[PDB]
Amino acid sequence: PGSQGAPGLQGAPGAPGSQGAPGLQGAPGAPGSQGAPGLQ
Amino acid sequence: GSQGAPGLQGAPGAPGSQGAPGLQGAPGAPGSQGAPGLQ
Amino acid sequence: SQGAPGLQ
Amino acid sequence: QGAPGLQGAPGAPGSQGAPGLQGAPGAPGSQGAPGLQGAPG
Amino acid sequence: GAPGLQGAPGAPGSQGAPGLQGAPGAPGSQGAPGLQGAPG
Amino acid sequence: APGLQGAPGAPGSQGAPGLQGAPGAPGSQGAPGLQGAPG
Repeated sequence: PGSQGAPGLQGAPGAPGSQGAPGLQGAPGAPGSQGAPGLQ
Repeated sequence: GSQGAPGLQGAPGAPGSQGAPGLQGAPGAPGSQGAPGLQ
Repeated sequence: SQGAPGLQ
Repeated sequence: QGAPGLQGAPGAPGSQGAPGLQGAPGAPGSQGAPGLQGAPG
Repeated sequence: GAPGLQGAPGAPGSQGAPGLQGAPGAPGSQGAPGLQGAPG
Repeated sequence: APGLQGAPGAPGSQGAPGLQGAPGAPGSQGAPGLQGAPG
């Protein structure tokens, strides 16, 4: 009589199945072509 | 006969709840190689 | 097996 | 019900979530630049 | 009548996070063959 | 009276992750002339 077999209480996985870890970005924007401003 | 409700719960805690960032730090900068070619 | 298996 | 739990609602195929962000992209081409004054003087 | 059922859960293709989808193809730029030596 | 096997009322659906976009080749474009003009 006490509850008719809750099927996985509709689902177990809580926080598991959420954000896992911060990203590192496609690439921290690659600096342009720097170097020598040859002159003088 | 009964069967209770032992079931583990929490599935809603993982409803595709992605947290991995979408966009941040994308662009860069340093690119003036010789733009100051200055004669 | 009446109300639950000693764990929710 | 006369089938606790019971077959229930099918479906755990897994939506084909969008592929992660692009790989290392780049405007296809070589950043060429013509040189400088040629004949020195 | 038939206490139970769902022995196989409905239709779980994976029940979680199937294989990752086709990663976008990042464009391929090339190096910076910028200013070159100017013998002239 | 069958079993309640499988998953909560049948399976818990989900979403296939996405493969991190295929790389490319970062860089820059230009005309790599050896000299703009002889002096």
